[PDB]
Amino acid sequence: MDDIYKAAVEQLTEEQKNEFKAAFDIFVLGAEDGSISTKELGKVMRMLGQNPTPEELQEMIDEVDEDGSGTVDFDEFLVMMVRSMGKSEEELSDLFRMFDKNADGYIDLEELKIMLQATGETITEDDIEELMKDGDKNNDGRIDYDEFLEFMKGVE
Amino acid sequence: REKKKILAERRKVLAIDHLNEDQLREKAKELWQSIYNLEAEKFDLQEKFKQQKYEINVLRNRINDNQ
Amino acid sequence: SKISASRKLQLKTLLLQIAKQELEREAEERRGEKGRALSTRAQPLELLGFAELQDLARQLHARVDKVDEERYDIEAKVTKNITEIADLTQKIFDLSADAMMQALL
Ligand SMILES: [Ca+2]
Ligand SMILES: [Ca+2]
Ligand SMILES: [Ca+2]
Repeated sequence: MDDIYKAAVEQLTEEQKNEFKAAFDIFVLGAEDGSISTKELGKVMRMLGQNPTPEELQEMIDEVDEDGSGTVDFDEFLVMMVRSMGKSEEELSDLFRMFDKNADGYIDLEELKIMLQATGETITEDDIEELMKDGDKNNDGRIDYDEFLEFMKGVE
Repeated sequence: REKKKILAERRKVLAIDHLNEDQLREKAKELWQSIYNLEAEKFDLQEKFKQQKYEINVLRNRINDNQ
Repeated sequence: SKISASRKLQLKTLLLQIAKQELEREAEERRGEKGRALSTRAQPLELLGFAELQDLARQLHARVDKVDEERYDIEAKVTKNITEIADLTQKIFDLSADAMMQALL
């Protein structure tokens, strides 16, 4: 569910990234490290018609703290913004059978490559590589039903 | 000579062996309609049985690997 | 990563985009498979002799009593599969922004 937000971050118009940087620079008005700590996220949340706790405040900082410095910087702030802007499990099961062509109950690399070529789009050696090691989260050359669910989180 | 066998075959006689040739016309029709509809239910029940053997097998794979 | 996550997501979306189409294609195949299995198993009616028209209506009546038993036997198999599927599934389960942008800028 993570690398679905970085895509939305990547496809932000530079006119959207401008408004966010502008709104981010008001956010951090008067912070030492120039970043959203708990004071900054505190004010703008309680003044946004809310009132979260100091503990509950950090779990929004740490939900997008890919730095660990308790402060949401601008790049983490874009991920925080796109997080608040999929496919049902019962429906993903019906499609899991379409991949598993030999009907064994797993999705090996060959079944993935056949679907990729059937997309009509030009597949590369590196598209196939990154996708398989993204879905196969224990490196057994195959994607069982439980991983395929994690693989298709939020995919339209 | 079975009691439940003689009575079973009598269901035809009580329902068919007694009346009109013009009603037998429009009664043999509805008798085929019932078979076709049941033959359709039997096709779909067979197809769902195929899909469940896949559903069950995928579960047997998951229950094993997740242990 | 060797590729952008924006492409990674664009490819994932196109994989389901055709897997859906293979499913609907599979449904159309199964629709044609049924009609063929129905013209074989349910040869439509056509006419007769009022006497020996009856022994077919008798034969149809006997067919219904057998067809529905065959339909029951396959149904009870689907029924027991539902019980095991739900039993098997039970075993494995154990193992704001836009409101902020306006109130800021
Ligand atoms: Ca940080
Ligand atoms: Ca397979
Ligand atoms: Ca795996």
